[PDB]
Amino acid sequence: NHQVSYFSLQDVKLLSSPFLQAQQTDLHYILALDPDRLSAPFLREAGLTPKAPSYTNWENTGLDGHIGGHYLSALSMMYAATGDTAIYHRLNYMLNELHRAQQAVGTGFIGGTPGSLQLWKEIKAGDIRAGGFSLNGKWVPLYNIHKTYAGLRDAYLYAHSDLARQMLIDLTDWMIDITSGLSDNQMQDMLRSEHGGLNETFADVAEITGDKKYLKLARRFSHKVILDPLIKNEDRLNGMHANTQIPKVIGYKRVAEVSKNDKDWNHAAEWDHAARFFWNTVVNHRSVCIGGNSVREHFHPSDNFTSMLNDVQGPETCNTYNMLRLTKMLYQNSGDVDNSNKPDPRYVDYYERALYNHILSSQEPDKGGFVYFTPMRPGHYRVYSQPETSMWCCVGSGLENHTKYGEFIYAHQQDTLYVNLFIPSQLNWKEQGVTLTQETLFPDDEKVTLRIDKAAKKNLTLMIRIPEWAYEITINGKKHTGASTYLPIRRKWKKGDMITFHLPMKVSLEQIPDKKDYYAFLYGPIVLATSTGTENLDGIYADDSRGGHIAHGRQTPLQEIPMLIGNPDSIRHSLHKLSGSKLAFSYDGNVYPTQKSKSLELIPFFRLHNSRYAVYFRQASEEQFKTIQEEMATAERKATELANRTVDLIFPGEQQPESDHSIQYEASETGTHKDRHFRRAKGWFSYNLKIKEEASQLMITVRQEDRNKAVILLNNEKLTVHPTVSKADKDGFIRLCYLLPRKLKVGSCEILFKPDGTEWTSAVYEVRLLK
Amino acid sequence: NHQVSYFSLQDVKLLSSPFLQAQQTDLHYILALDPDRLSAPFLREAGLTPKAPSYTNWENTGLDGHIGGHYLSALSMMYAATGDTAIYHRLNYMLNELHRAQQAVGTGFIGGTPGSLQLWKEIKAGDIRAGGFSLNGKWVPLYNIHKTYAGLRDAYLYAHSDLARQMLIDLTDWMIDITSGLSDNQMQDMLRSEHGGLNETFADVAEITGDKKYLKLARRFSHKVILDPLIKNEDRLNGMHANTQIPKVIGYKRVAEVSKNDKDWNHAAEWDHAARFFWNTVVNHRSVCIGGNSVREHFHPSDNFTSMLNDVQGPETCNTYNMLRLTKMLYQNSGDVDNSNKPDPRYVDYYERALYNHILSSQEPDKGGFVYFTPMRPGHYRVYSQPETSMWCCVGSGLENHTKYGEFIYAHQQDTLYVNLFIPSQLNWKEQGVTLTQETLFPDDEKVTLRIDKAAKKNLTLMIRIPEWAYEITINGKKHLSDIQTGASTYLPIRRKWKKGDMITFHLPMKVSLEQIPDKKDYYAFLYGPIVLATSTGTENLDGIYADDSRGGHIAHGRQTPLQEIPMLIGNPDSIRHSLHKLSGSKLAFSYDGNVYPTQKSKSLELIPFFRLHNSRYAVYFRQASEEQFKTIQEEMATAERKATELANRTVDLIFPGEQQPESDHSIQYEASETGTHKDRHFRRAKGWFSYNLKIKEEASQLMITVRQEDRNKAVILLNNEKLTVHPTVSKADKDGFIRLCYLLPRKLKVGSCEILFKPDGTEWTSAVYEVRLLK
Ligand SMILES: *[C@@H]1[C@@H](N)[C@@H](CO)[C@H](O)[C@H]1O
Ligand SMILES: OC[C@H]1[C@H](O)[C@@H](O)[C@H]2N[C@@H]12
Ligand SMILES: [Zn+2]
Ligand SMILES: [Zn+2]
Repeated sequence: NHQVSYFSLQDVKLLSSPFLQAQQTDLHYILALDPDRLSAPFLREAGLTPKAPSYTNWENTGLDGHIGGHYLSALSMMYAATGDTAIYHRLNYMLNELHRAQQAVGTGFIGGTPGSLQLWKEIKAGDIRAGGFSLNGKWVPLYNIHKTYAGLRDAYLYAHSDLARQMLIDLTDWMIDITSGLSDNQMQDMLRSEHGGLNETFADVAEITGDKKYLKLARRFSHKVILDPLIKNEDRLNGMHANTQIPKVIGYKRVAEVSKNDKDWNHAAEWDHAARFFWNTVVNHRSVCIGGNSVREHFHPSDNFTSMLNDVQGPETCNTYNMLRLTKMLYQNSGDVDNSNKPDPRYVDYYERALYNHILSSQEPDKGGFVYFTPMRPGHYRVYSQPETSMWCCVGSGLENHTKYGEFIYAHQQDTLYVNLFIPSQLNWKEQGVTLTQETLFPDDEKVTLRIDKAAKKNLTLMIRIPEWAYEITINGKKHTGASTYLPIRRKWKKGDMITFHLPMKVSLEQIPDKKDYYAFLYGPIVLATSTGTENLDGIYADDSRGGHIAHGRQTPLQEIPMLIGNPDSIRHSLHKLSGSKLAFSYDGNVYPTQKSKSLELIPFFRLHNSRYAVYFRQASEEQFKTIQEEMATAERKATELANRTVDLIFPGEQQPESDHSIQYEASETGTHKDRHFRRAKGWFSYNLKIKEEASQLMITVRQEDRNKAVILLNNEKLTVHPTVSKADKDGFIRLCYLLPRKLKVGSCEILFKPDGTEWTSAVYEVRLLK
Repeated sequence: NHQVSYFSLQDVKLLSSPFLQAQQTDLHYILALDPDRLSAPFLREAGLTPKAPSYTNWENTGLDGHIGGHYLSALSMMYAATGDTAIYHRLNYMLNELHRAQQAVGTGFIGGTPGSLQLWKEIKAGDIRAGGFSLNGKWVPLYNIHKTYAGLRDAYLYAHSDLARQMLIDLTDWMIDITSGLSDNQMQDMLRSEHGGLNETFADVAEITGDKKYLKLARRFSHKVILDPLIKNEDRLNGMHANTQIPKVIGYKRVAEVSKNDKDWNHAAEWDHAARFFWNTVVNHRSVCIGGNSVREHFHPSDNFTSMLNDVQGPETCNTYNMLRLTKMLYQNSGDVDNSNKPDPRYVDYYERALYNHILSSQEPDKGGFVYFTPMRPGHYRVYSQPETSMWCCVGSGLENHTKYGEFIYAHQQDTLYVNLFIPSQLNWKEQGVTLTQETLFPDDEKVTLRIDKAAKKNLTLMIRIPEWAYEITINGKKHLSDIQTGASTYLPIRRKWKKGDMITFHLPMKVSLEQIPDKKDYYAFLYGPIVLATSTGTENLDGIYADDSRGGHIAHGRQTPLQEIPMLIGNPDSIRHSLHKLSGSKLAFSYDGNVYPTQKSKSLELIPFFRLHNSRYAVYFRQASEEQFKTIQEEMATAERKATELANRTVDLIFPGEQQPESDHSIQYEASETGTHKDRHFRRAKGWFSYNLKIKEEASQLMITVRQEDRNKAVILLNNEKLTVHPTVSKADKDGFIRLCYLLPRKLKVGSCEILFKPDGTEWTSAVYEVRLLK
């Protein structure tokens, strides 16, 4: 049939490696969560009495119920991988509690969003008030319920719960009823609010049941404004919130898989193609070396990574989790597209890069804790979640990440096995009566062995992946380019057979994709990093506060971080492998400033924890050293000085900064000009500024040619002091700097913008509070 | 300072090669033109008495003066390359005649457009009536005068005429005065009419004079509706006339070069970036293997090359000429963008591909004659211009093309020479006291030798381009292996104290590749190294292969061959690729020794370089099929494609409303009319009326009009003012909603001309008409 299939997690057992460690640490974190707290939002909205308070953080500020969704997925997948009894009891319990909630309402509805029944009543009637991250005064409710749809799906598919299947079908039938009276225009209006991968889950329900009404529902939930450009090979992603988009694209691809033999619809190949193009543009133009994307959750321009190297909010972990889910889908049928009937190993090159360097790095391996933002800025650190405090999106996906490292190691195609990832594992290839063990100390050693533990004397082809970054193969003791490919080995495999091969690894120096003067060291597919200090690791284990996912500690000026001096080729050659069982390197070349520790020590980024770090280093030629150092010593130092005086910061029109500052508005809009986001209002808009130290100054950014004006109120007191207008920057933005008449005291403070004798407010692009 | 510079044409002498042949053939064609005929439009509009009638064709049907513009450029550049005295005398004469015209009016105006003074008076006052290809009833006058601006610039920069400089400044100052009373809105409205690269030329005048007012004028003449998407990495080019857009983008890039140190404007990198993105999208998504783009002069969708493989109007030559000018600009500062101080050789990969396969193929090498359209349809031919008859845009650019093959062979950067094209040449590198000779029989042999003929004992780096499609070199007998640095295109540095008598030998390994049509339909062309190969498929019905002066004589109107009669490659692409084998002899020649249908009874299919294939029908792209799918593919081609060919071979005349050249060729008139696109097809309609003259070479029985089915607006049809009242036979609607109305005429239209006029039939608009076809 040529169909490539994936193994279930039951049939791929992880052996001793960093991936098994990560699985076991995640198991401990999953088991630390209290199911009564995660179920509490659901019971409340069903009119039942909760057994415990919900979690705080996002679980009581509008996204109540989203972690419960992920919890079902993570439980279900971890159960499939491990067979853990404690997990089993938790999953059974959680499913039954949500079942009680579903019975109490009796329509199929399950949800945690505060005032859910009121919300979905409004929507069914055609009262749809959508913003980018809001629907009828609620925080991304469609995104929220998607995690339940996905959770119940996963409980059926991975854990074999018939109860979950029935719960999922009732919940999907419920949404058919909610949307039965809405036009396509109304649907697409509603889908302007972030809605996760609802279209994926509804396509999943179509495959599970075999009923095309769910496939009709999936297409109605496919957001057209994103899809239509991607069909025509157009990247319009600049300025967009990135994690919003990737689950839609997963969705479009899934609709195409499940619609492959629908006679009444002929748009499958188009939707498939659109997803392939999306993957192409994000991976090859918008991704850093660790495999992630986005800055402050948003796609910056692909010709300008300045913000990637300057902002502490580097790639979000959810985005990579989702990019890997998309990768898995695209690889599966990649042979059908090019008509080779052979899947494309370049998808695996990316899978490996992102899994080893971003997913594996995003969990603290001993204590546990999940990362939201991984700064690519040289010399900052990343913040970890804690079980009871942190209810972020990146916790949710974090719980899922480490359950399923077995999922992409192999793939099967009739009589053919693809050996894709070099991860110690035992495979049960039941369809050919084969058991197989892969052993390797990779990435700390080059050798891989594949032992046939059991076989039924049938002719089978092992397709061994030969990566870009890597041909002698020893079969049964018998000894026997430059492109992602596969080496076929066909034998009547019997018990005791042994395939030995080596993966040659080299140092590369990989430039930031827009070709600015920044480079990271890699060894094979492993991103290396240096530890730059352990000072001011503020909130490294997060509390439950809004914005506790961000690394808010002191910003170090870039001139204090090691800068690589010379030509890239000699820089690359000056990194030297140290001896020992683990990957470790020293950079022994020209550096600025002087290194007191003699030389720079680099290790795999996935092992660098509880520390500030550089992955990308600033580079400078000897010719350009003077002017580069002047820029870093003056302009960059002052920008760091500004950040270290900053007490609070809001980016209007960016959903999480606004959500974190308790955005309220009346008759308001958001948008983009010159790659910066803004909000404005005909009515008003407001935030709560959170003030850890006393503040002397407020600093508002507008465009100079915007002739609309704004009154500013601070706790209802009108600010009448005249701003110090700065010179307009290249793109037409000016800062208004207001010396406040009294200091804002430690605590909270409302800032409100309403129009000053014009229709709109000024479009505000930044709100910053300074000492 | 690590800036890359180009050599002047005076310092790069072409040696014996196909490029020198092409230069010398173009010289003969340039000298065949009568300067009194080319100057006649200019003298007329100045109120002077011409010494001869203007040329016919486009020189008396609205674009009068456009070839005179190009003539100045071609003369100037050919003078620089050759030092030919006859060229010098022609240029001097032409400049003086246009100077007399400029003096007679005395405002700075020089132009050939009929009623020029009246036109520019209207425009200065703010009476602007712009269409896509018209301004105040005149055919692309801004495009026309651009050729004069460019011609005078070239006479200064290449030939060192101070008179041309002064004429250029007066003409630019004249346009400052014309546009001094117009708002930005009015400018941008006027720029909806095709205007060539006026913004480029005005930026050129800014650099020549050093006065920023010309740079301000250049930005005012930059069309924003095209620029603004390109700044944001958005390709919206589908449906657009392609040669209209590329000179604007050249313009935007040139404004960025000349604005590099302007403190009062900070948009240079944006405009530079927009041009780089444009180059990227056209080359990597919209270009065929010969390096060209467009079908019927327009950008089709990049996921659908069906029209590229069906239509006799393949890539236009002007587009590649212009793409190569943009390439040269982008390569020059490419090292500054990535801050490597090393220019990007992938620009050269394209330059080579387009130069060898499109530009070099577009001139008949012995007789002369320039090509307008190069069909990628399997089994058609291309039409050549003739000196006295053909005044097309592609003649104008054609005259320029072959003057300047010396321009991109090398580049220099202080102590570094880039050896980019493998073209026999003698280089005068005055800046390092070096004379150098490149000798090679490439593409017919792999060996290149570089001889140092003169040097001043300085350490200098020769950067030898190593193309994608291609490491042992030899300096003075001694062989020197270096590591194969990458599969990708790169430069090999060789640094010595070069002295007289030194010799660098290297080889360029060439392989057969099989390049698929970019949308991945089952069509492939053979290449050997960067050379596109082709097979000759016959010499039947080469109608108008040397064009007369008629409207539409640029198109290859001969009988279309059914695709089933053309060789189809049978088997998997890998085996197809391996089955092409090099024949012996000094010249590139191949036989395809694999499976072909229809079958070859006598000899294998013979493939040669497309640039040597002339006076013949050809295939570059072949249809491909597996052995499993062979039967059903042949059955499909024997019905549907055959019938489409049968229709075309019955066709006596054809018009595509809303496409500028078909309409212009059929004498478009209208009142209260609009054009536009639906489902990738162009249309015109009117509240007043619109009309054409149908040209009828043989007697015609039938008229066939295409509309959308759901358009409820209707049209009366008049043929020479007699109303056509016969009922059309309505065809079934195709997939995109289009129906053909087929009218059996009551009498045959006789051989000659005939007006067709559409006015509304009891509705506000006419029906939107997408095709008008006259059949026997
Ligand atoms: C040919 C010619 N008609 C010119 C002006 O309209 C166009 O640019 C080219 O396509
Ligand atoms: O809005 C819900 C999620 C979003 O997908 C991600 O970027 C983070 N903001 C949360
Ligand atoms: Zn997240
Ligand atoms: Zn042309």
